[PDB]
Order: sequence, then C-alpha cells, then structure tokens
Amino acid sequence: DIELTQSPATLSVTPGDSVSLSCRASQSISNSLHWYQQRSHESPRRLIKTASAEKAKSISGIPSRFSVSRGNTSFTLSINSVETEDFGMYFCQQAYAGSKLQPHTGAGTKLEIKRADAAPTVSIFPPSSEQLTSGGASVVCFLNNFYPKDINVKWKIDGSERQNGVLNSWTDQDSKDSTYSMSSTLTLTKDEYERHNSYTCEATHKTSTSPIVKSFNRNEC
Amino acid sequence: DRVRSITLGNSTITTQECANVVVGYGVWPTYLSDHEATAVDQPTQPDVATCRFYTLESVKWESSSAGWWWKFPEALSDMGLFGQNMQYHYLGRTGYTIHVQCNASKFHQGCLLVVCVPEAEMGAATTDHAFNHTKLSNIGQAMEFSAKKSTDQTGPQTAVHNAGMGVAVGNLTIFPHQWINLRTNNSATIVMPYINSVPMDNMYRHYNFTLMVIPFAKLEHSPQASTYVPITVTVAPMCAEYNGLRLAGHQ
Amino acid sequence: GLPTMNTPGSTQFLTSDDFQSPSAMPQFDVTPEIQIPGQVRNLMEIAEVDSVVPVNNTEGHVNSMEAYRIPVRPQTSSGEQVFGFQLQPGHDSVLKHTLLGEILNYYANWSGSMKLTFMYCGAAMATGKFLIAYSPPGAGVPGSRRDAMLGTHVIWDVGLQSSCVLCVPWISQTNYRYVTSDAYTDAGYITCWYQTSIVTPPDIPTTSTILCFVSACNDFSVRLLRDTPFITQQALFQ
Amino acid sequence: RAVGRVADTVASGPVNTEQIPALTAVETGHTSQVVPSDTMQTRHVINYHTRSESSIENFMGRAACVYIAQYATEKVNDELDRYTNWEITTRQVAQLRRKLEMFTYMRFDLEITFVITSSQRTSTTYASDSPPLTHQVMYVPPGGPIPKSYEDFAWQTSTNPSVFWTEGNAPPRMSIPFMSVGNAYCNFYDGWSHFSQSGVYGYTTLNNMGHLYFRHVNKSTAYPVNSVARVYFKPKHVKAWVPRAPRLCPYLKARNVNFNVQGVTESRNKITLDRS
Amino acid sequence: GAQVSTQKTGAHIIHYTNINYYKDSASNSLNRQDFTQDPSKFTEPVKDVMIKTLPAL
Amino acid sequence: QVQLQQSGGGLVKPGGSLKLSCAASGFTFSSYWMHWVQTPEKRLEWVATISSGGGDTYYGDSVKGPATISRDNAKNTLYLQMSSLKSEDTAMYACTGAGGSTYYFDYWGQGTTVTVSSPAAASMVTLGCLVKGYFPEPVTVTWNSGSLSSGVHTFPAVLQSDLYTLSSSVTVPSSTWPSETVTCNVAHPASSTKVDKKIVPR
Ligand SMILES: CCCCCCCCCCCCC/C=C/[C@H](O)[C@H](N)CO
Repeated sequence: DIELTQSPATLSVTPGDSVSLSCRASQSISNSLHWYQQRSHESPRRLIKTASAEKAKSISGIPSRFSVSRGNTSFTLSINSVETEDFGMYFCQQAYAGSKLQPHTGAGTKLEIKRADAAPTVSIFPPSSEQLTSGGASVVCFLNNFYPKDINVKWKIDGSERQNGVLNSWTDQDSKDSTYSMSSTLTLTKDEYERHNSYTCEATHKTSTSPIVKSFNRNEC
Repeated sequence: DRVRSITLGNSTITTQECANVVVGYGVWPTYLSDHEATAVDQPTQPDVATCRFYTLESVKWESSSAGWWWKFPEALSDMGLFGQNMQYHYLGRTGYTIHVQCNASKFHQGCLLVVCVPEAEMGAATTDHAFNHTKLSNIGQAMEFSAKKSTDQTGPQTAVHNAGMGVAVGNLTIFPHQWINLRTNNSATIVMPYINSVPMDNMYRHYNFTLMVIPFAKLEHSPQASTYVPITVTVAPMCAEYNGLRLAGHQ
Repeated sequence: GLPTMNTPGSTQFLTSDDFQSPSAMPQFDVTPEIQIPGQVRNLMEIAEVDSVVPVNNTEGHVNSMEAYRIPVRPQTSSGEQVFGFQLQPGHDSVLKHTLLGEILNYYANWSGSMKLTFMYCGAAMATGKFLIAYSPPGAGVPGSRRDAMLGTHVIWDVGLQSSCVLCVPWISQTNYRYVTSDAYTDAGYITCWYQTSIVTPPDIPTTSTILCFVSACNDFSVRLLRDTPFITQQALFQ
Repeated sequence: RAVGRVADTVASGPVNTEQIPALTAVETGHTSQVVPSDTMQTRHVINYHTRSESSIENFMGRAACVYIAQYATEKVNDELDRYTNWEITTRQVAQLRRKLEMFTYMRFDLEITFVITSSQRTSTTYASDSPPLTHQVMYVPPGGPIPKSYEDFAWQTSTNPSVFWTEGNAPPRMSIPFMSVGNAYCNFYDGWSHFSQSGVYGYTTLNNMGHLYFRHVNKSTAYPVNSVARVYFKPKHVKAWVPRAPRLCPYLKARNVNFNVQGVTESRNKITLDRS
Repeated sequence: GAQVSTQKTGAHIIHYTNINYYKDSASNSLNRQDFTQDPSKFTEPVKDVMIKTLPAL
Repeated sequence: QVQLQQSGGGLVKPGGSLKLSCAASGFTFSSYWMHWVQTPEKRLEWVATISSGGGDTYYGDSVKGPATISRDNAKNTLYLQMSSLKSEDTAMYACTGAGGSTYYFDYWGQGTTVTVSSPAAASMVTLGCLVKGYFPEPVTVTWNSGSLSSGVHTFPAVLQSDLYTLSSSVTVPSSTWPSETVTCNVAHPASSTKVDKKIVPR
C-alpha cells in the first residue's frame, strides 16, 4: 500500500532483440500509469504514458518502438527494438486520473548491451614513497575486462584476509571495447604493511572455478 | 408543412425548409407571476429592445470537425441592449428561441444534433486543477470539441463521445433536441423557456444552458462540389425582464 | 399501562421500510415550490424518449464518434447483412449503456415492446430499401435474408420521409424477462439486410450512414429494484 | 380504469391504405408512438402490469450509506481522533450519487438513520469491564459554533438538535425537512462562485448544508475502543425536475464532476451474426 | 384522524389504517402510491402536433 | 524543453535557506520538483507551488511563469541531502532539468592528495593514481596532459567520514612506458589546487 513490485524481468537483452517489462499495482488500479527510465547522468528520458486503455503517448525520441497496454491489475511495456545507448534503470510511476504529475514511483530493474561472459583479471603493482611517511598503506589493484557483475573479489594478503577499511567500486561501460572494471584502496597501519612480503590479489567468476594469482616484488627497485 | 416564419421585435427569420419547432419541455416562455417572485422592486421589461434575433459568429463544418458549444447567457453578453442591460442589473430571467441553420445541397450528406442541455457542468481537462473561465465560453466565440482526449491544463474535457459532462453522447436526446439531416432538413429551431431552481438568477455567475451542435454522421461530398458549408446560429431572447438596478458590472 | 408484546422483527433496520420518525427541526418553514418545467413522476417517462445506439462497436470504435455510424454501401449482390445483435436490452454490448439500458440495469425484470427507429443519413439523391427482421429464439439467429424473411420484419423504403420504425413485439411465455438474461428467458435476434441495393447518381461518395434508435412503447414495465452493476468504487471519494 | 397501469394492445388485421404508421421523421425530435398493432397483426391482450416500481418515490425512497465516520475513545493521530466531523453531502458514495444525478433539480425531505458499531483496538491485553457506551451526534447548522476539540463549550446543544444512543438498542433515526435556500436542490450548477467568474466552480458553492459531529459521551474506557458510524439517507416526498442522462464514466472527486475519458460501451468481434 | 386506504394487491380485508403521530409534514411516512404520469413533455415536445397515420414531412 | 538548466549545485550549511533556480522557454506554470536519496524519486510539489500530502514542511514558492524560483529548502535537517529534479509538463515532451545534488558536508576545502602507483610487467601497461582522502567529490581528471582521456575508468568514490577516493585507470603499451613522461593532472573545482607527480622508473 501502495505496493508496486515493478519491474520484472530484464537480464539480459541483445541489441536489436526484444524484452517485455511489466509492473503491478494494488491500490486503485484505474489510474494514469506510465513509465520512466533513468541513467546515471540525469538524463530524465521519459518514454511512455497511457490513460486509461487507449491514448498511448510515446515521446518524440522513441515514437515507434514501445507499446503499453492494460489490463487488468498489471501493465506491461514491450520493446522492439533495444539499441545502445539505452537505459539503465526503468521505473514504473503512476498518478491520479488526470494527471501528469508522476507520483507513486516504485522500484525497478536494469538492462544493458550483450557481451560474452568474461572473467575478471586482477593485477597488483609496487607502490610509491607517498604513503610511507603518512603511516598508512594504500595498496593498488585495478581489475579489468569482466561482464556481468556475478563475480566475487577478495583481499588475501599472504594468507591474511582484510575486511577493515577496504574499498569497492564498479564502473559503467567504457566506450573503446565495452569493458568493465573495479578498483581497490586499502588503509593499513605502519606495523602491518611490512609484516608481509608480496600482497596477493584474487577474483572469481561464475565460469572459472579458480581465481587468478599475480605476484609483485615489493623490495624490487 | 415545411415553411416557417418567425418574427420577434423587428428582425424576422424565413425558412423554406424546416422540420418543426420543438418547444422546451412543453411550455412557452412567459414573464414571472406575482406568486412566484422573491424580489420587491418593479422590474423593467424591454420587449422590442431585447426580444429580437441576434446572429452569432459563423463556424466552419469540415470533414474532421468534432463539434461546438455555446454557453448562455454568456454568448449574448456583448450583443445589443441585451448585453447592456445585463451589466446594469443583478437578476435576469429570459427564455430563448435557438435557430441553427445549415444549407449544403441535394448532393451533400451529413447530420448534426442541435441540443440544449441545462446546467452543463463540464469536467476539467486535467483533474485536481480548477480551470480558466475563458476556456468554457467566451463572449461570442464558439468553443469547439475534439476527437481525442484533451490533455490541457486550464480547459474543459473535449472528448466528443463524452460531451464534456462524463455522460455518453448518445443519451443527450432527453434534453430538447433536433437533428439537421441534410437529406431532408435544413434548419433546426428550438424554443427553450427559463429553466432554473430559483425564480430569477444572476447572468454572469451562472450559465443557464449550453447549446451543443455535434456532427454524428460526418460530412462527405465529391471534391468537385463546394467544400465550405457553414453553420450560423441566430438566437433570440424571449420574455426578458430584469431586476435590481445597479452601476456597471461585472465583478 | 397497555400490555404489549414485541413480535419478531423488533429493533431492526430494514432498508426499505416506511415508518414515521421524529423530526429534528420542528415547525420548519419550507421554501415554496414553483412551476419548474420538465417534471418526472415515473422512470418510464425517461425510458420512452429515444437514444442512439453504438451498433458499430467493434474494436476500436467504442472510444470514438464512429460507434453509431453503421456503414451502408452500394452492394454487388443483394441479400447481404448490414448488422446484427441480440435483443438483450440490459446485457448485450449494444443496448446496455444506452438510455433504455442504463435504466433497466437498475431493475431486474422488464416487459413490453420496444421501438428500433432507423434514420438514414446519406445524400438526398441516394435511394434503396432494407429489410429489418426480428426472429424469436426458436431455431437460432437466421443466416440469410430468405431465412430471416419468415420472422417479423418490415421493408423500409428510403424516400422523402427519412426514417422508419421497426416495432419489436412482446412474444414470451413469461410475463417478465430478466435483464442479465439466462437461457430460460431468451428474447430473440435483430438483423438488418439489404433489400435491393443502394443506387446513386454520379459524384456521390460510397459510404452512407444509418443511425439506429431505441425506445419503449406505452406498455413497458420494470420490477424488482436493485443497484446497477455499472459503477464501482474502492474507497470514499474525497 | 386505474392510474399507473400500462396500456393495452388492441386487436388489428391486414390493412392496405395510404397511411404510414411506420415511416416518420426523427429530425423533429419526436419519438414515434407506434403501437405494435400498427405494424403486425396483434391480438387483444389485457395487460395487468403496473408501473409502481418505476415511480420516483419507489426509486429514490430506499436507505443508502453515505459516509463512514471513524472516531475512537483515545486519540492516536488526527484521523482516529476523539471526535470526527463530516461536511454533510450526498456525493461521497457512488451508488446514491448516480441516482441523484439522473435529475437536475430535486426536492426531498431527508431521513437519516445511523448504524453505530464498535471494536476494541489491537493491543497486548483485552480484559476489561466497561458500561455500554453512549454516542452523541450533533447537527451543526451552517454558520454555527463548531467544537474545536473534546470537552468543549459547544457540545451542550443549547439550540442544536442531537441524539444520544446507547450501544445495543435500535438505531437512531430522524427526519429532516427540505432546507435549501432556493426552491429546489441543485444537483448541477454550471457556474462560478464570485461575480468575476473566478474562485470555485461547480455545485460546491451550493452545498451549504452544515456538519455532523460524532463523539463519545463517556470520559474514557480501560482500553481504547474504535467506533464506526455509518450514515444512511432516505429521500422521501421527492419531486424531481429536468431529467439528465445517466453518467457513464466513474467518479473521481467529491467536489466536482471530473472523469476519465471512457468508451461508450464494451466492444465485440464484428457487426454481424454468423450462425444459422 | 385515521385514514383508510387500499393496499397494493395483485391482479385477477385489503385496507390499511395509518395515523400521523408527529406535528410536522416532513415527519410523515412515504406516499408510495402516486403512479400518475405524463410523458408528453419528453416524447412529443412539438408545437405542431404529429399524428401517426399522417405523414411527417 | 528546454529544461532547464537548473543550477546547481547546492551547498552546506543545513541551518537554513537553500534555493534552487531553473529556466525555461515557455512554459506557463506546470512545473514540479522531485528528489531521491538512494531510492526511486519522491514527489513534491504539485502542478503549482501548492503543497502535497505527506511531504515535509518545506513548500517552496515558485514564480510564474518561466523562472520558477525557487525550491526554498528552508530549515534543513540533513535528511534532505539529495538530488532535485524539475519537470515542465507541456507535451511534447515533458523532460526535466535534471538539476544537481546538494550534500556538500561542512566545511574544510581539503586540497588534493595523491598516491601514484607504478606498474611493475606484461604485454599491457595499466596505470592509475590514487587521489585519496579529498573532501569535494567534483574533480577533473586529465591524463597525459590532455591526450589519454579516452580509456579513463572513472570510479565511484566511497565516503568514510569526510574522505573520498577517485582512481583513473589508464592503459598504455610499452612504446612510451617506461621511456617517456607520464603524469596525471587534476583540475580542482572547489579549491583550485594543482598536483603534479611523476611515476618512478625501475
Ligand atoms: C444530528 C441530529 C439530526 C440532524 C441530522 C442532520 C440534518 C441535515 C440533513 C441534511 C439536509 C439535506 C441538505 C442537502 C443535501 C445535499 O447536499 C444536496 N442534495 C445538495 O445540495
């Protein structure tokens, strides 16, 4: 109340192929329901509006690729056809019976470009003398070339795992070869850095049953 | 027969082709009796000055036209001594003689519905917003309907299959109506009396009825025929009397 | 005092009772009534004036003005079918949101005869006739014009007068028929056929229009008042 | 004969004349009065049916719920307060509103019956002995002293009419005369409020009807109890004028007459019929 | 002060006696037995009368 | 259209008096406002400057027509650190600003501090500098003095009590590394501080 279990289901689509979003409502279902896509630039990108059975109002940017219909108690959105660049995150929003106000915005799902599944490749490098005098230790490891986000990452420092002060990030799609990557930033003390000799980076994939081991020499100069 | 000859004041109307004159709910318009009045002032009664035929502006009937509506007594607010005595008063009590006319040919086709709906409270175009008073009716302009849903902001709902009042447009025949079928008919004439729940009412804060002209069967013709067929509405007040003299309005 | 006895049916709230009740504002002076035109004393006075029906209600034409326009064209072989529907004036998709339908949905039974008035809307120079049959439900809906000429029918000739009235009779074994009709109180089927053709002089468009009306005769009745299954709500309007 | 009984069907036979009972002209706005004898050969049938159920008194004269008031014995927020008002109008429920909107100007003496139930609120314990509660329903005329909260000076009803109902008895009931300012209740008022054609539009301006304040008479209970008051209206002595066409699209707001745009009817497959 | 009127019976001992108790006209019961009607204001609201056997135009 | 451009961004302190201004091309009023913290957006206010049901006590006056000043976020309570949007509602095509966020976390400037990583390796050479512990999330990362701004992976920073961490991975072949000169440059919006650091060769 007002429960919207939007928006199953999208994972994942091919450029040029179809998917059918849906959204459900449980309050006063004969409202002025519509959709609202989103991408992390903001970038509003409104896409559709329907009230109440007829009068579908597609936008001028995409006027001949979407289709909404209802019902009853749920309403869908078919896409023919998707093309990169595209959103992103799709929200199912409502109103009262006038009404181009867009309240009642529920949760939503995502959809992107199609790639082959690829394992994350991590690599670790010797640091500089900029973290030595400050008492900390920022060990650097930049992952590369994975898809999708059904992976795992860990920080096994010579047999000692560290969950204290670790940093995790996920980038969006880079536009040279459609890659994804993560980062690592560690915050150690002084007496805990030189207790080891060579820090070890691991990362797993749903396809590969073993992580990748990479070794760097700290005392090498 | 077909021939009618209406005369009021000093302006007459002659029609060679007519169906009949539907008169209201079965009553001729008349003055207020002495046992129905609530005011105490002596009312004024201009019989030749107001009770005459005023011709409104012309509209164009094309193929993809949806309809038109006038709201009375707002559509006569700037016409002659009817609209001058309206400003210098507080109460008004008139009946009307609406005479809509449209001649095309024996080769055209089409059908209108000339209805007069009392208290046509129109729904708004968008909900939860009060709308402008100039989008219901102007002083002389014929506000038009639409074929699709009106997604306006400060106007009424102009869906022609809902008639603005949320009712289905087919059931408008309870109100005094006549059809202008261009096969036989040429002009529709209605005599509608003063219909209100009070004996006399103000004429600016209350549109009494709403003359609606809606094409049901759309107009088709050959492209070689004449493509401009207008619809002119001449309305005449009847048995008008005014009360409560005052300075010039209207606010 | 006088010895009374409470019968069964005491301290109850029957919804449709007519009992006296103490007034809250005593000796109130009401406002005197006046001659206001258009008084109704019976709901059958509203259900006796005609109203057009959406015969062309195929999707999507219900949310547009083309629901009432019956397409009539110059045929190439006589005896075709112009339209057709079942005669359920409270449950069919045609005759239930009309004026006769929206009154009869407030009641449960009906009786009497109706009037289907058909009004031509073509050019003044176009001619032609039609056959408007009404078959009581003995052997189903008729197939062709020969199979429908056996039933009750009128042959309307389009001329100077623009409109004819097919008056359906009251043929039923029951004195009343239900609005949400079951198989025990079937009413019949209404068809309408091309009698000869629609012929025209040149420079006239092909498509014409026929508007159908519906009404009730002077012996219509209803019974067993209910609430209509047409408006729904979830909460109170605020 | 009697009044209200329907007309008969006089017998007829085969005719061949210049009369045209079938043909007519709807351009006059004149519905045809065609008796079934004027088309086919009918028999003499006596009709004993009556139009009693379709009169305006039997159509409007039934009780219908209007407003469902909620009020408890312990205030927890501003919707379950100790008291509860109601701006009295017949437009908040859907089924009574569509009956009253079928005519433009009506004139009826009202008749109001309350049914008042109660239920203990959910808590951790329920065992308590309490005497039967007394509900007070005070009519406030338009332009009177409203009670601002509980225990106010204006709950005494020195001129207002009120009821006092013990739970478990017959429901309260009282009749109200026709108390408009004009000569009829305007169920449709196409016009504005001020003379400048601005402000509030619709029939909201003419709904000056008063209020109806519900409260408990008892000071408190042991554990808080919610009460529900359902208000039923029954218009008697009804005189209706200028019949409207019955509204198709469902309602949205209790003040104005706004609507979604709806189709005329339900759809079907085609225009013909395809069985023998 | 008693008023005796007929009862709504069928079609082919039948009376009822009501007594008005309260001193208001609005406090009386319903009069459900006014079946009178006149549909000539909606079906035939014309100035020139149209007879069925006569032509219309 | 053309919405808006709302500016953006707001600022500390939550003592009160935050304003959000936008522009337009028509549009006589149908403007709204919407804000979200980490969820889908909320909804206040309506098709006016009039209030909404359920929203907090901040209800901003917005002038008519095409300026709509302002949001009027008076008396902030640090719950309202979010990103505001503003729809226009005159089809076609009902697009928003979509404004800018306002959290901004008093008070100090915190000029940039970096810890550059030196790779030491295979057929590819990946390189990135750890700008660590800075307050203002706006920055401008420039690699190879304005030539290598294509393969930069801009990463989301993580807040742990007024410290952020951006890192920009750039990838070069071994034709430049380790012979030529490589240095990441950060143009700093809030404090205008310049950093310059060289990767040490092995
Ligand atoms: C609480 C003691 C009993 C008094 C009951 C309350 C008296 C008020 C009864 C209402 C009278 C009807 C007023 C008109 C009702 C509707 O608003 C009209 N149909 C619209 O104008």
